Amino acid sequence: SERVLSYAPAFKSFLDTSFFQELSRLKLDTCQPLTVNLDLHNIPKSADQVPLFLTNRSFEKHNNKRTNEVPLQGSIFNFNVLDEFKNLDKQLFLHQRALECWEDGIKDINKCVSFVIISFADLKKYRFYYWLGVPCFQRPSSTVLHVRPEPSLKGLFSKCQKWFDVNYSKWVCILDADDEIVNYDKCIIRKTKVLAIRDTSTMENVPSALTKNFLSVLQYDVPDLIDFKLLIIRQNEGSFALNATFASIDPDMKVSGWERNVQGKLAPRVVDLSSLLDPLKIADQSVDLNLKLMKWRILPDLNLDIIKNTKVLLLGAGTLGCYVSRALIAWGVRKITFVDNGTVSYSNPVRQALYNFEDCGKPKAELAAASLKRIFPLMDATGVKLSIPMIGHKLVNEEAQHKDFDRLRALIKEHDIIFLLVDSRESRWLPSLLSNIENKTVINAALGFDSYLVMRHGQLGCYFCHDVVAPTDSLTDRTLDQMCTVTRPGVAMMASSLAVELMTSLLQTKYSGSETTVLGDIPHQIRGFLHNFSILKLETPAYEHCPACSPKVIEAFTDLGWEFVKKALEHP
Amino acid sequence: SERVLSYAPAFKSFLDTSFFQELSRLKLDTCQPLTVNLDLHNIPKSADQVPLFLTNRSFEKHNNKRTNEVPLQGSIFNFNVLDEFKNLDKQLFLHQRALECWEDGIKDINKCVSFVIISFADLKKYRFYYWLGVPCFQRPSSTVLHVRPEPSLKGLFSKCQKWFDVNYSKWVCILDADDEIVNYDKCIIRKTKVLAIRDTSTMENVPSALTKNFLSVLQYDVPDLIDFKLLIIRQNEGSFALNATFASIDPDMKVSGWERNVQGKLAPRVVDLSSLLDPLKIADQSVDLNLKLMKWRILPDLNLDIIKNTKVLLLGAGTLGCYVSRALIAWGVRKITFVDNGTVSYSNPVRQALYNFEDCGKPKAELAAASLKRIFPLMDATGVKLSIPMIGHKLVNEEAQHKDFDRLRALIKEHDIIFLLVDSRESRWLPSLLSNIENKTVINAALGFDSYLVMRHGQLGCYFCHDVVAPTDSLTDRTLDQMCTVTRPGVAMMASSLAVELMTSLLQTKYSGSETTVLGDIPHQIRGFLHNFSILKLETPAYEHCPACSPKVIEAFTDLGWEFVKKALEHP
Ligand SMILES: [Zn+2]
Ligand SMILES: [Zn+2]
Ligand SMILES: [Zn+2]
Ligand SMILES: [Zn+2]
Repeated sequence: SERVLSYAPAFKSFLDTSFFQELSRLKLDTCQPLTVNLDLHNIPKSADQVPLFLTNRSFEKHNNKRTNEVPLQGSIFNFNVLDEFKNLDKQLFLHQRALECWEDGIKDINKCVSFVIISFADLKKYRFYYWLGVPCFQRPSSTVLHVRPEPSLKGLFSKCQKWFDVNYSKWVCILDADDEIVNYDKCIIRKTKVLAIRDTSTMENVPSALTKNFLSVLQYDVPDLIDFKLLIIRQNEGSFALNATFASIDPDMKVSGWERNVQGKLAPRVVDLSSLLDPLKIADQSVDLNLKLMKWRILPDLNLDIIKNTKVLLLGAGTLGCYVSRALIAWGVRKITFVDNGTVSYSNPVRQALYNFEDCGKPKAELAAASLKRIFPLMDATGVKLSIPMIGHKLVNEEAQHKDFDRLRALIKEHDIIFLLVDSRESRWLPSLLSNIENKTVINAALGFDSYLVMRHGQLGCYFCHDVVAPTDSLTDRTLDQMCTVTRPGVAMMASSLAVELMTSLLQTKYSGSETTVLGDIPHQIRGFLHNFSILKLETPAYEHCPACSPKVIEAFTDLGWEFVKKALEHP
Repeated sequence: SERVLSYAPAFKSFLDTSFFQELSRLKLDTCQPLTVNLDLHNIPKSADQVPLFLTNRSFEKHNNKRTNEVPLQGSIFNFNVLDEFKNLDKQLFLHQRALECWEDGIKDINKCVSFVIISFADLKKYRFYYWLGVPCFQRPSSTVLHVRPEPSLKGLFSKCQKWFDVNYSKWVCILDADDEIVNYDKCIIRKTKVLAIRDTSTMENVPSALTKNFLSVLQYDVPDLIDFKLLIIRQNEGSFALNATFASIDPDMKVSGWERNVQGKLAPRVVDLSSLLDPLKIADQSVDLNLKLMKWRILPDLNLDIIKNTKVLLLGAGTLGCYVSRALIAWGVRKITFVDNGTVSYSNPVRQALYNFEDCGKPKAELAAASLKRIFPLMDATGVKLSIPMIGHKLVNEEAQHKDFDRLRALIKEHDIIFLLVDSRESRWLPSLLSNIENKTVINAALGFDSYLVMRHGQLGCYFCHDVVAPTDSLTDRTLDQMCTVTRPGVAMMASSLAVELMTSLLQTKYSGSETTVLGDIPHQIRGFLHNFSILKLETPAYEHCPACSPKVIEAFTDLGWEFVKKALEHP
């Protein structure tokens, strides 16, 4: 019938986000008093111990217990150096606590219960390292306790239950000579022989480890008392009566109490609250949902990931470059590389939607990238100050220009879609070929005072296959891609959006037996005119003698390379 | 034949922009030594005196005269308080200088010549106040000088001309007993009786006022010499010989020398160099030229002033509001007022092209205006946090909402074009009527996942005359102006540009007997579809029973006002 009384952890930590917020608020503005209000009635049939709830107020003085709650004093030790936290004598620490409890207990048996929390806060990463500890001392370490059940005394139990509900600051109670529940008193128990403990465990026939504390104080007070009655009082039906006797096996005080982590080991717990408190992360969240939500309610078949993971290289950080990067960004695109040789001029901000008056004279390409990062910090924006050599132009400083030719490839290579947003025909050649030799989709945007042209490179013709504008054409029409950057402002806005929206329809899977996708058509060329508010979709076939995508041309570059590129550039 | 020798100002100031730049560079990083190199050979037949050129180096130690140039020492007195400059004893100041020259002259007759500059610099306004002074002392003030011509001695003159070209630090020379040009020497002149002066004037028969200085030193040295020969040597052909005699009329020293200003009076000169050195002004300049230049080479008949002076009120500072304000700005528009009640949310920057991650949670409308001012400081951008009440909605807090109704009028009134850039049909009503009751052009922009609608209010129908979308319509089509703000990003960009470009074609004079202008058509409604990349221009007539522009409706508001507006809002 007999057995050795075994125990169960006294509490279970539940640290709320608010707790960690207060902890931070305090670290920016090394021991801290904490108070919690326990509720030994509200206990889930699923838990093993009274839950210890910690929030932004456990830090406060005035907490407001509810009828029947048990106030429990505690503290938190914060560490600034992560190494110090890690390198702390966990054992000596809990021992230094248990001692404090032992000192209070021998004075008032009802003050040897408490909890402690050691923690290191990584405010920048929003990580939080903590460890809850409940000082549980057993002295002497040799003195164990033999016990044997006693059939229930629902009467006695109900008595103690009420007493503990009322006497909210007491953990122990006993019977007087008239058998009435009263505060623990050494010379009384010494005769009445009954000890009732407010248990914080639900583990069948297994009391809270805090029982050890009280028995240690009991032994100290009544050295001779060796046989008594233990009552483990629980606020429900598990209260049980025990016939106790104090054994001994071989002053030494063993201490335990550290709480087991989520995984189940005796180590610190680490909580990463960045996805909740990082304004940057909360932001990124919404940018995502806008699209997720868009897809979900209107076009569930739309592929967002594809668009998001497309690495876009923009050749030209001017009017087009800014409006284009803008649209891409709202489509989810996270990798954008700006390539522009110029600097921000006085007349640029009002036209090129990425600059300010303050950043004039500064290197343009690198500023566009910085600009995107201000809109969305998570963007992987970059700026390269590189110049694309033009056709029919005497080569200058061939060495540095040769490098420029090499660097332009490394870029057209590490990227998926290539946006050609330059000024004149002359700067579209080198990049258009390289892109072809490297198998990369190319989308061209050209401006004209009145109109614009948007088109893609493959068979489908390219920009140099057939001429776009004829000579026997309108004055305000022949201005297309004619180094005409100043135009009716609306041109660039439209040209840009269509270029980006063409890239996304095009990035979607095509319906078998049709030239459309879930987002619509996928034209070869688009042409808009402002004077009459119109658009045209023309398609042109690869031309055999194109000075750019023609088989002979590709061959040339393939066999000779720079030597050919060079000659091709100077040839007038 | 005789006469009293009259004089002419010794110099003429020419302060170069560089001079004022150095002056500033020094004020940010109270007397200052200046050195100038005169050129008595290079003298325009149009000027009266040797020009005194001051530049960023007159401040320097090592200036480098050219052969024949005459180095002239001088100084500048800078004042920080404009009042002190104004309240300076101009007279006592020049007198305190003349004295310094007199002290040097009695030691070396060739050191009594110099210039001075008093100045107050207004660095923030780029204004510069200065006054050049050439100390010219006449002592005694009573002793004038009677003179009579002597026919030329081209021989003697050439002699002195050469001597002064060589002896660049001397202003005076004389003849020795062997009649050879030598440095002035009291006991020698006292016998030779000839004084040759390096003149800085071109005024026929009228020497530089500096002549007075030398004669004052001459009188001091040779009190008895009363009859001598004066030679005014000029580096050209005006050199003349004079028979001189020292008269007297009633130690007193009169001082003169201050230079006459541009207008012709004896006061300070003020130069405003802002249109040159104000980066803000230099900027505004170019923003202007881009358009000026655009017009000039491509469309000389385009009216820019009209567009520039149009006061635009944008109702809604969201996706549309930002892209719209952007386009207007590139067209020259300087008055833009944003009206939006919301604040910048996390998911806004990547979509609404005027905000940043940093300005989230901040009042949206006021931030849009601040945003424009960063692009172009001269913009007259403003933000009003006002909410437009919606149709079919229980009135809430009627007082504050009544004010909102009044304030919305004061705005629709002080502005010329009204851009209605809201979310749903419900918020287009109140502003659409008020705009009609106040005779203001209204341009509507509505978004739909796939499409958009842009149109203007007059007869021509309005937004509420006939419905835009039908029920028996496409799913992705019925989303138009349906509180659908998240859409394919390209929609807003296009919708916006077309709205702004429609406003400008529309702001131009119409060709008699046609519905076009120099910029093209002027549609009533424009409609774009992204899935197929198309546009449509439809026109609709004012509908007799429109709940907004119908005669009965206008009447109602006209006679009853708020009472009617209120009932109209709640009516479901
Ligand atoms: Zn006692
Ligand atoms: Zn081709
Ligand atoms: Zn002498
Ligand atoms: Zn109507």
